[PDB]
Amino acid sequence: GIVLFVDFDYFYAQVEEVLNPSLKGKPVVVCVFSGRFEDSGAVATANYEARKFGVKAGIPIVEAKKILPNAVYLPMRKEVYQQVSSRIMNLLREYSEKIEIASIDEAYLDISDKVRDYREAYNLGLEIKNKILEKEKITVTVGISKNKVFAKIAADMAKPNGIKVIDDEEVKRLIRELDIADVPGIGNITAEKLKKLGINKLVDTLSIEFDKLKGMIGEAKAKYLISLARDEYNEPIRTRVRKSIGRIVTMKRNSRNLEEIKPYLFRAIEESYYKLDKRIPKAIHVVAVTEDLDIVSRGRTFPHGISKETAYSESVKLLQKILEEDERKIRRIGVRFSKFI
DNA sequence: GTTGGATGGTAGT
DNA sequence: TAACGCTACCATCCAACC
Ligand SMILES: Nc1nc2c(ncn2[C@H]2C[C@H](O)[C@@H](COP(=O)(O)OP(=O)(O)OP(=O)(O)O)O2)c(=O)[nH]1
Ligand SMILES: [Ca+2]
Ligand SMILES: [Ca+2]
Ligand SMILES: [Ca+2]
Repeated sequence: GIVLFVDFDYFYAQVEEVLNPSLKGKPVVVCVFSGRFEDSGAVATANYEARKFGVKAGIPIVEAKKILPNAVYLPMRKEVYQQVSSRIMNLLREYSEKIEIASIDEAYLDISDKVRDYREAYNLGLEIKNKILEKEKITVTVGISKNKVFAKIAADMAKPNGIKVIDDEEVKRLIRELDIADVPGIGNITAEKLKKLGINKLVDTLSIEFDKLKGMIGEAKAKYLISLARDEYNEPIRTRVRKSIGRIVTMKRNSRNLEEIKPYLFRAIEESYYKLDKRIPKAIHVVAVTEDLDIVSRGRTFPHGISKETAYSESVKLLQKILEEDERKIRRIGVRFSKFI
């Protein structure tokens, strides 16, 4: 089994540099302006020049501008980046039809039937990197290993503009030596719980009682880590099937007034239903981000598909329930559809 | 006993 | 000082169903 994982470098910012090459070589910050006041919002991503100074995905735009007042600030044009992404995913499908698109900028290819060893895989990785450069002028990072998890780890190690193979001997080394916090799916909360248990490396999961591990981090995470530690993780590459589709928007000002919130909620439903593209959902959830940035939701699953008209009717009832059951003001409001027929 | 929807936690991007 | 946006998968609680 040979898996090749590709992740596009500083993606949104890189696309903007392709579209305007005078930007290349200096700080570029792509921003999600929320409209609440001038420069309210968050950074979607920045190029590596901006990252040197701490400007990166998730920080407030006002904070970025405090640090780098003279950087180029651009509004997120997600439809444009999606056009580029879709073209690159099509390029990748020419190298293998067994492709799992995992995000707007990354995919796993099962290349087992396309190459015979890691030497051939590495050369295919370079061909892929060259193809994407020729066609789209986008640099990417490639990770290659025996499964999805280690191909991802390989790319994480090699970025930006990298290519890295983690062969069988290195997999066994990493099971002993890799900080378990750097394993995909282990965030800060799980990492701290593992630490308390004295689990610092994957190999350490083999000498703790499963019941103790399970009790602390849950059954699914425990089984996942053990499978990796035994070098028996074998999750197949599978075609991505979207399970939910939604939109959430930021309100100009916080509110508990139904008629004030409704316009935003309806905008979210319209954009959401458009996104559905022939999909027919049986479940709807109204999602509210409260004034203190907590996320609350109310939902309903129907025995049949939900028409746009039913989505309008039901969403108001769900927003009403949130208001009735939660005293706090609402800051962001939206909808998510799921359980597609 | 057992499912599985409602709601939220965790992760990552 | 400010905190967008989107999606996946898992856990818990509890009403409905064996
Ligand atoms: N709105 C928004 N978009 C994000 C956020 N994080 C990532 N994205 C978008 C913009 C990124 O360019 C794109 C791909 O995510 P990545 O995690 O792979 O980061 P990126 O490619 O920008 O940097 P890279 O060199 O991988 O580190 O997805 C975020 O917090 N908010
Ligand atoms: Ca990336
Ligand atoms: Ca990525
Ligand atoms: Ca981590």
